[PDB]
Amino acid sequence: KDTYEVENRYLFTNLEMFDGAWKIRKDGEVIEEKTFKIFAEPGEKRLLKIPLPEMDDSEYFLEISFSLSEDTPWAEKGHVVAWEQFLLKAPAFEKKSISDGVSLREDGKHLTVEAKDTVY
Amino acid sequence: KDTYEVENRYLFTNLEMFDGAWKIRKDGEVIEEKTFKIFAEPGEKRLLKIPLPEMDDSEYFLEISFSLSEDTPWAEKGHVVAWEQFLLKAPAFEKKSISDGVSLREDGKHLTVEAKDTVY
Amino acid sequence: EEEKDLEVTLITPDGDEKTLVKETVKPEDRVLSFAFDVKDPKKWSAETPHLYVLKLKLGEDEKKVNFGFRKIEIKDGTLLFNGKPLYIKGVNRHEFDPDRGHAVTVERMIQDIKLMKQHNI
Repeated sequence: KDTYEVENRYLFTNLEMFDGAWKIRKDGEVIEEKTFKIFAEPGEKRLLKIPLPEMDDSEYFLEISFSLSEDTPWAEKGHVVAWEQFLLKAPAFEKKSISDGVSLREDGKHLTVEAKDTVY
Repeated sequence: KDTYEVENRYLFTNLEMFDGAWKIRKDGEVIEEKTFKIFAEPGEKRLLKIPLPEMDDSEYFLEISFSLSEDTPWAEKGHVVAWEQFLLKAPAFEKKSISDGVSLREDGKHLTVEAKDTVY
Repeated sequence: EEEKDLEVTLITPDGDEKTLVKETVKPEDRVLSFAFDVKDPKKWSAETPHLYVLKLKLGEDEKKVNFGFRKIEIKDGTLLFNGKPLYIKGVNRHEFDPDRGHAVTVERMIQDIKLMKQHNI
């Protein structure tokens, strides 16, 4: 969950040329962003350690991305060349006992069901 | 759920000699009781209709018993000679997201976990 | 142009009467819809053909309809009538008379029905 293996598949490019970033998303919204650099020659595999926070019953998702450190003839600083995402933790589902009532009215052509301020 | 078939397996006795009762139990406590008599000769099967209440997310169980209408040389009025139970509705189980924290202290020979006012 | 009174009376198989509806109605092309409850009604079957009567009056216009309480349904591939398994003991009939062709009389219709019931159809 905290350990990730990066593999450089460029023929003639070191991964040091790119700005690394990782983000953690709680139920879709983010909560933690960090930048990093990683040295890896063409072909090489390198490990990446990501400290994780204590996590409540929400659903957590990591996203790891590389971008352009500075402008290029074909694109501007920050442009994203590669990303991958992973489920950290699934969510805990709640189930709630409902005590409140529901009415019902039958007529020739309709069944009517009332609950709070909604009629079906 | 409402309709039950009684079979009289005595050789020489009519079920009319016995006091019929049914009970409903919500999470184990009685909430409804009702007496009844049923005419059935030796061998016969008879139907028994039971009106059911509207039921919340709890677990309901129906019991149907027969007892002695009056004393006998071998037992008193109200002695039970037969009974059977049945599930009416399984319960709806709640799951609650917990937002409160938990503390952790490691030492040489013990891990200690505090939550509310209980230490494990 | 003038408004007319609408009355709807239910008559039981016994013969007892009850007013369901009594209201004035402005003259217009409309469809009025009503729903009424009836405790322990006498159910229509081929064995026991109990009929009720509706009596409908709007101004001087008067009509009468014969209905019977009965339910047909399919439960798990089985055909029910009033909540009992139904077995169709039937025959196919042509509206035919050897002297009159298709122009059959009520006296010949009644003969047919009494013959069918007397042979368990």
